[PDB]
Amino acid sequence: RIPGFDISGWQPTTDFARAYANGDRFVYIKATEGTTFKSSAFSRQYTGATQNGFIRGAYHFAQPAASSGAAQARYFASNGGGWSKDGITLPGALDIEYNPNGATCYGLSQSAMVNWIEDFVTTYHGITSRWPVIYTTTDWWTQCTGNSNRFANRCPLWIARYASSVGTLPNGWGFYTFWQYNDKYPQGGDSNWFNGDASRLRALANGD
Repeated sequence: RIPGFDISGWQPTTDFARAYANGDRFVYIKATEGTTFKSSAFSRQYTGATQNGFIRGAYHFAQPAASSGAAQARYFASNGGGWSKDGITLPGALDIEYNPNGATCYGLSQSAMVNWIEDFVTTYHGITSRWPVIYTTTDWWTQCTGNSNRFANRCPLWIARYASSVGTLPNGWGFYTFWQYNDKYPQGGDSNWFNGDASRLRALANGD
């Protein structure tokens, strides 16, 4: 396993030299939400990661009732979720989880939610060349997608569960790619494991 972490504009402070000294090797950084929100911290964070030897990616907080999946993939890819084959850029991640402003599944049916996610990931791949990572929880995914297996053979899984073991994965995935295992990164943020060695992390960044 390889350690890493994730941050958003909630975290005032990230010393990436200190993080690299801690042994962390990758970081995900919030870029966008919906079609209107761009994190004001993203550029400082993504630059700091770059300058201090990190493999890094961006994530998008999905708002499935607000606009299409395609519109949000375009907004994300234009505002921090772009990719390049430099060995240090992770594919962008779709953070698709509990509605932070209301009912957990955003008022969508399960099949409508699957279609929304499909629209996001197909659009993101058409723009960037990469299938996005999907960040979710097994319980949200079960309730809101009907535990769909539709994305597992394209989209690496970033599963969240703050427990001593990863627990049951959503349908279709044989393994996690990333596991968010606490919300207690020492400098602020969440802690992740990558399920593989350095060669495999580089292959995920390279897309091959």
